[PDB]
Amino acid sequence: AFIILDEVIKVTNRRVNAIEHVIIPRTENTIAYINSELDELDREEFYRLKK
Amino acid sequence: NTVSGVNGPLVILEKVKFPRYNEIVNLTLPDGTVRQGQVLEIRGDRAIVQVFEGTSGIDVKKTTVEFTGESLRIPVSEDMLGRIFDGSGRPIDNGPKVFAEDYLDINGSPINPYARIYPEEMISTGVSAIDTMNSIARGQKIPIFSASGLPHNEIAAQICRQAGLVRPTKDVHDGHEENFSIVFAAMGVNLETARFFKQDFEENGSLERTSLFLNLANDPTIERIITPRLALTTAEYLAYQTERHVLTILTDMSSYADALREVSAAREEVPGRRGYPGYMYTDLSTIYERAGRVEGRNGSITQIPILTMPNDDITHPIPDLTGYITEGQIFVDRQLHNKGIYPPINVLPSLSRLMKSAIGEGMTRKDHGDVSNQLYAKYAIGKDAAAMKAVVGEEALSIEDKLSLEFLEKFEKTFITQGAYEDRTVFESLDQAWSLLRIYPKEMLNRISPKILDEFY
Amino acid sequence: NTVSGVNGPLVILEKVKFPRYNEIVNLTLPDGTVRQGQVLEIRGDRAIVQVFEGTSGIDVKKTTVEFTGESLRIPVSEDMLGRIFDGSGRPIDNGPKVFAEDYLDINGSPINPYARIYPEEMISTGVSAIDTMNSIARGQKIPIFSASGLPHNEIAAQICRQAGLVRPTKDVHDGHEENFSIVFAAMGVNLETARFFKQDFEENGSLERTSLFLNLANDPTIERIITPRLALTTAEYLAYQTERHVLTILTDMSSYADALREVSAAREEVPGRRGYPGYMYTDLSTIYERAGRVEGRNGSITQIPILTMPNDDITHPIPDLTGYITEGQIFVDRQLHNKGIYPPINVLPSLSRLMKSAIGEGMTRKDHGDVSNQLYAKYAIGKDAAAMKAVVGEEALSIEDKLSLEFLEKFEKTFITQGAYEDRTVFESLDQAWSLLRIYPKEMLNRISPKILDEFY
Amino acid sequence: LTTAEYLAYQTERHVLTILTDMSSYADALREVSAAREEVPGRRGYPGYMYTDLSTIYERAGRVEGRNGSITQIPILTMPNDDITHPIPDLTGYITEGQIFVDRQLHNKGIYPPINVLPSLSRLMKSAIG
Amino acid sequence: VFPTRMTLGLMKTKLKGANQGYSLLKRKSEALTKRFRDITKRIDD
Amino acid sequence: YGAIYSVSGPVVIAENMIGCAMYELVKVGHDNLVGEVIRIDGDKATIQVYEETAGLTVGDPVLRTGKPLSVELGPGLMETIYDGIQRPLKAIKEESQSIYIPRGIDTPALDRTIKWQFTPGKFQVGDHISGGDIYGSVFENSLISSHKILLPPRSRGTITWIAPAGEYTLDEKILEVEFDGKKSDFTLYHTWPVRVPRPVTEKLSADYPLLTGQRVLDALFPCVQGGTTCIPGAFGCGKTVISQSLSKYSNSDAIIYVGCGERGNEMAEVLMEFPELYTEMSGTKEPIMKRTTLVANTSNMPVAAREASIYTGITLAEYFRDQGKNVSMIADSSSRWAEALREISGRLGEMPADQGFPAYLGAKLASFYERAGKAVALGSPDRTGSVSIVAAVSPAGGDFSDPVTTATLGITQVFWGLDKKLAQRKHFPSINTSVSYSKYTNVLNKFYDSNYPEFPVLRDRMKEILSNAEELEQVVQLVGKSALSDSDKITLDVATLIKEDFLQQNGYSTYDAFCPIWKTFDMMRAFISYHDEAQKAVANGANWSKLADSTGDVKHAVSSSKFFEPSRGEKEVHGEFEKLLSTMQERFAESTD
Amino acid sequence: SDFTLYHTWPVRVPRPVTEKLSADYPLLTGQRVLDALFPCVQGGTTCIPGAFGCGKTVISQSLSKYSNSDAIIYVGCGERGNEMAEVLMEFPELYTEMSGTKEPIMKRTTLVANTSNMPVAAREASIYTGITLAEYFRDQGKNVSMIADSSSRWAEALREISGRLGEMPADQGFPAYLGAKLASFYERAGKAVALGSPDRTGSVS
Repeated sequence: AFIILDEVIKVTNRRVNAIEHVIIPRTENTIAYINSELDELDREEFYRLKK
Repeated sequence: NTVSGVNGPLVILEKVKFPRYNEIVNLTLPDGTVRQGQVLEIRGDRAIVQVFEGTSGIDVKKTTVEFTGESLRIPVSEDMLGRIFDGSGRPIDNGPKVFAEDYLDINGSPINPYARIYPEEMISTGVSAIDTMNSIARGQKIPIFSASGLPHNEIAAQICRQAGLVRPTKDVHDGHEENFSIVFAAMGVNLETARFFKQDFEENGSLERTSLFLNLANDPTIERIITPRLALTTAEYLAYQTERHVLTILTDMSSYADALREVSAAREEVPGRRGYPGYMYTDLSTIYERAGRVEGRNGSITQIPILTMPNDDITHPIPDLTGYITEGQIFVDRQLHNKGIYPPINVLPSLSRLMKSAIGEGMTRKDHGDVSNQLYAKYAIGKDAAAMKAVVGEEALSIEDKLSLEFLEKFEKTFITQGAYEDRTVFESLDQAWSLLRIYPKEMLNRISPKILDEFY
Repeated sequence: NTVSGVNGPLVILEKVKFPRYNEIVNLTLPDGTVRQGQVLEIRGDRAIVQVFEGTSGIDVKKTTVEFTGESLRIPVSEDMLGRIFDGSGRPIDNGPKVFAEDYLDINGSPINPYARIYPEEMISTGVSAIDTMNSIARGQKIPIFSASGLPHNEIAAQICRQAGLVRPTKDVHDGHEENFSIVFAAMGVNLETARFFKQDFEENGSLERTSLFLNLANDPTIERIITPRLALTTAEYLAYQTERHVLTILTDMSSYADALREVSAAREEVPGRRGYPGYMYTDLSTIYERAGRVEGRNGSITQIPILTMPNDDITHPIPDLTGYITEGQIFVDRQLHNKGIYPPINVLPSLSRLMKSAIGEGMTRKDHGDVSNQLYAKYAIGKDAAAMKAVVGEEALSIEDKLSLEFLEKFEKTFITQGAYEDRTVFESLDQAWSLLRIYPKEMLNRISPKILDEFY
Repeated sequence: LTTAEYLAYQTERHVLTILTDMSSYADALREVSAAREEVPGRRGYPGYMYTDLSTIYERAGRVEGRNGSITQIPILTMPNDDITHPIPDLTGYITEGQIFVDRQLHNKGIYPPINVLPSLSRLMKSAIG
Repeated sequence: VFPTRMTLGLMKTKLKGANQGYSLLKRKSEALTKRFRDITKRIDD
Repeated sequence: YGAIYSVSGPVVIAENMIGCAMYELVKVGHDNLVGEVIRIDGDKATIQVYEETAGLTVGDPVLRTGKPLSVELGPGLMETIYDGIQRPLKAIKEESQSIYIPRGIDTPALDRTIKWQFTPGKFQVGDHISGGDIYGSVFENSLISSHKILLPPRSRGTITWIAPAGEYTLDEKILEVEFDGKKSDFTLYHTWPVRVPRPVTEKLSADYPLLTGQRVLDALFPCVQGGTTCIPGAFGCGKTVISQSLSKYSNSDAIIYVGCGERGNEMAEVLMEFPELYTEMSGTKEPIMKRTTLVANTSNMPVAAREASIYTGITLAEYFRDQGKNVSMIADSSSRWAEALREISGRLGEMPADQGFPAYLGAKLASFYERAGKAVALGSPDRTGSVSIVAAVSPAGGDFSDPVTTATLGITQVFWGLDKKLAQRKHFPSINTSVSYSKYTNVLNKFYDSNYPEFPVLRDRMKEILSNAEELEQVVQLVGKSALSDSDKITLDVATLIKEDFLQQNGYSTYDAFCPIWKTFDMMRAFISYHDEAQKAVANGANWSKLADSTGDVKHAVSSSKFFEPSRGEKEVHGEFEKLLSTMQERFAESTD
Repeated sequence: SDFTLYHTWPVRVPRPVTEKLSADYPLLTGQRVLDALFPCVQGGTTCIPGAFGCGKTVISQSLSKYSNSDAIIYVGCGERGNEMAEVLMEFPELYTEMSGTKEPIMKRTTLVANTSNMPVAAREASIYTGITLAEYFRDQGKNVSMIADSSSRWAEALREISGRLGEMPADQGFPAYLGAKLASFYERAGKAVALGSPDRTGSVS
């Protein structure tokens, strides 16, 4: 059982670190760039119409 | 002068410049139909009015205008409790007038009759979850933020009706010895939903304690913004002059955001992001100005606004700005609602910025602040622990977390689940709290003094 | 009188009130050259025109104007096919001389044909991914959504090339014994692409059967959009008056859209939502006006417009407004392209909601609806599983998911891989769909009624 | 710039210009755009943001006699900390390269915290002999 | 590249997914690592 | 009167126009096109013309008729397919040789040469009358009289003349009332402005459930009558197919089906399909069609035409409610009404305020839903009517928090989900359990409770199973299946049964796609009786795998519930389902031991 | 002209000095971690995160208490109004850490306390009025601690004014003038030698 545990801990550790480094900050970078574009559309629309 | 034109909601009148601002005008139609409005703008031989009822059906040479000579005010009295009004302050009684003793202007008051004094006395909503974890205090505003995955009006009704059943429980405790009153404002409510609120007050006996001002979904956007201003002035009279604590319930703030966004703060002018004005803040702030502790020092107006989050969003302007002015919030969620939890209130994303410090001691025990630390902590740990149970099982699950797994369940099913017309006093609420913590030993309630814990466990 | 101004390509003429709406004006320039123009608007003692021809040659007051007296109408005749036209009507073969038997409004306000008979018999393409999944019926407007960064023009050319082998496929199905015509409308299309298109029709032998209206983007914007409108009207002549079947291929819808934004910038109209107009919808509906089965209930005009997603999304104004007017959509993927599967169609967000009605018996099976349902569900799971393989690992995966991974590969490389000249019958395409489906036993398939399942498994 | 090209011209001098901060200058342009009858383009900044920046960058290079020059190191602080924000993106296109400073380095106590992961200068085989 | 309008609802839920995943798998890890230490000591003896 | 100042778009502006209201009917140009003056800016009136301009000249005269734009509510409404302001489409096919008339034609609102049967009411000579009173009827359904001819609101007095029973024309008198002098003579029809509501004596809460028939709709929360409802879309969710299914299954007196700005192919679909469909109670001639009055408007018709659509349809529903009839109004798509409000906004060239949408957008929506509702009929006899609105939505702003969807979800009282991805994969109509609420549930369930069903108790547990399933779904994705306990597997496993049987809906009406509310309770009763047994076994010891083998036969039956019909067991529920409850118990005892 | 015991100075005009110095002088807070780990400066600019009543108002009240600066100017830019009430009441009961008397902390504090409900003029003028007052105290030879709560609110006062008037605001719906206004405000504060022949040293933090 100890040997199977030995194997499984290595896999499971890889995964916690993998979600942490690659996924979460990719998700931050994307969400911000499209939020700022999206907001820009609503405000510029008003500005062109008002002018 | 006659009507020049109407372009959308906004009406152009060519009429002369001699009317003052806030001045009521009467639209005299040839159809036997008189409609009233308030000047949005008064200009040089033209005025722009938005009409309280309708916007179309007027002519440009068969509809003529007259100026009343009297600005937008509410006849304020204390005979207004037990009486049904609309969104101009006209009755929908089908009987006697409003009655006055003063005429008060509705704009956030002409004189501002409020002082700033820190809250010090508990206000109770008759539900354990709100009162223990995120307490309400005299002159403090904590909104209920709910979503369109909830029956948000129906929850809103439970808060409101259970209020003022609290007042005899507080009376034995000696926290309130002066009367309770309810001022209810419906903005953008349905005919059927409106009916439910009213019937719930009759049943409880809380009809006598409330005045209802009604704005219907089919009445103009300008009618809708007039509606809460009527309710707060009426509250301000009760509060200042006869020393009552008055709890004012404004549902739905979301409709209120909609009326402003649409016109009357976006008439032709440029609004901020997502079509919701940047001075939508300034408007919210008017409502908050007429709320608070008032001269007398047994008089205050305590406010529970209800805001319904469009899709549960945390990047939309509506909950965020409103949320800065108010001192915390109660967050409701969809998750509890599905499970069959009623009312489905979670206290983890929720915050009350000042818990013990806001409220008093004398009608609430001293243990309230301490107990809230323990209930909050366990509840947090408890969400995490359930997710862990699902994976790990119970053959390798942690002991601390095993008790917290069971704790998550009880916190929902008895402290958050209550009846429709079940009312519970604050003392009682505190006792239940300890019962849930009673399962843990002392060594897993280590964030509390042994003197308090030894008494309360 | 004379030009008041010119702002961009649009011209303001200060002239008298005898021109009608969409009435042609003939601009007389002192260069010895006439250009033609169409009134976008007529307004008091002025007209707003955008000139169809040229873009300079203008003068401030050395200009002279004269009104043509005739509003834009198409000369439509019995023979229009086997001829090359331009929408501007320039001679490149034919264009100004094209015969005439009627003059018809582009607006299509007199005849306006509209289904009142259900989308009747099947229309063949010989592509399994079109016919099986979405299915096409006479009178249908189902769009091909393609992308930029991938050649949208190439996917239009494969549809063109296999088109007209289609009429034999229908002949076989029976109850179709009438002529086939292609009406090809080009707007914003490159000179090199134009030649390609000419080539596709030619190779099949449908050149004789097709009418071409050609515009390029160096012709003024207003002209570009009128060019397909003139072509649909010509199609309408064939369809209604001589009871023929017309398939009209309208490319490029983005190009139609590009024009709309540019036009209006100091008129009563002004560009709205997201920099693309608020009346963009109407413009798409004018193209949809002349679509459906015609009156008398033989013949049909069927329409497959060609649309390009510019960033590969449905939330962008061009795909978003359109898909609503359409009754489903067909989705083209970049990822199958890069691998080298041609024609590359992912079926995941592809549905046509009149599939049930479109299909019938005697030319399509009863299993047909059922068959599409099965492919989506497995194809969808397979995709979802491939993503989890990537992050967490194969500890999440299960045996069922292996069937699914295996099923994605078989679907992509067999169903979606076929020729640009390799046409099929509908019966074959359903027979190949089955082949893929054989790998799940009967008990894991539940997107078909079990009654049907026992027959065809 | 006028000061720097005059020394450079007249008595054939290399002048190095340290122009801090580029966004502070952007900021002012932004206020006399709101005040103008101009509409602001990319992200609330001027739609003529190019013409501004370009005026600075035309003046840089060798000036007559080819022993005088003006050499530039402009300094930009990222207002939102992004390299998608318009200011760095135009600025980077008009200039020849960039030098990147990375926050993670600075905190660690490296000096200078010059992270060379995107730091590249176009003239590299055209700046040497 | 990334969508022009409204990736945000999706990306919100992607953000949520990621974050829950990290917490749970770190708990699963935490239980395996905790048990393993105890088993390591039993084994040496 | 006026002179045409501009023709711009399909919008016409005309000068020398004063003394005109904002509801006034106006005829535009010397071709006399149908129009209405929506707004006025100065001497210049802004007029939307509900036919197109393809040769409308400037300086042609514009004649105000001296009265508002109304629609006729009268005889001939049912068994007929109409346009946005109502003119017989059927007459137009034949005469005009085109589906809707050329620009510059005007055809009368009803058939004028058709004669109808008048019956006199309960208001004779010298009896007093008021609006919403029944002065008579016409017959427009076989088994019933579906149309009560009522006095318009603000019509009163005492009757000088009641016409006796017989055939009259609709333009000829059958009633005279005397009030302030002669008030008028009245005809079989009445005109009422359609942008304007038809009054109610009073509203009384929705509390009468009446079928939707769809398996999912009935299940999560009860069906409702007099309610208000939002159902998502994307115009690729089988929105037309459930609409046709919805018409047949509702057993209401009257139905108004409104195609707001639809394909034309969709309008063909319904016009053709309706007469083939058999009415469930007892048929009529061309059964479903005869009980439906259709406003069928395409999108390819001008923007003016699409805005009058939603309005005229609700006005036919509000008359019917006042008549003493429970009405189902099915509107598809309310987002296309909102799309139209945008188009008029672009054409008028007004500034937005609602994310690329006009100022009036939020208010117009809110007003529509209030006209709908359960009420005690307008009139002195007092009858019961209700209008239940089923409204389709779809995005229209490129956002998931879009102005159409947000303002409508507020004013609605039942919200039942629907996901585009499930619907394509075959699970239409689809439903999202965490993005749904219904306020009417509490009273309605209690209604089903008293009639026989144990209904309240079941409803809460169905959602509960599905809630836990979402939580499980994330763990299942990530860790896998190899970590969940026996209890958790079941939760997913019973969830499968519900997903299979309720969310999927096989056919138009084939495979017994029609489930009555009582059958639905029985379908649910079988799954939750199974869940509680299933939960006890694992807890009392029995592996997930072992429990699945041993359940066997009773599990296949509950899986097979949807093909079965209740009309061969009792008449509304199955003898087969009663037998199923005994079989469950027996199985369980063997399997546990 | 004639002079009085008070003098007027325009709110957006900062008071002048002979020259400004680089501060090297700390705050007199005496908060141990504050002093040792990331040393307090007086004549500095400092940004502190908040979210309201999750600690941020608490620290501002702590800062007031432990401090014993010559003057302290307390600015509520646009706060909740429970918080403004709290600042007023606690301070005269509190004790100065230099061991002075006469309503201790309150005696050294001058309070510009605007809740967000109170007019928008008063909100915008609030920081301005505080900096000019503070700067004058810098000319008097007094070391001032300037506490502002909160600049997020303050940016909002500006955005409101901008939309009403019908001018275009810029990035994130917040105005064009914003950045120059934030920037001027932090750079105004700092250690200087006062204008005139005596040359007394003050600071504004």
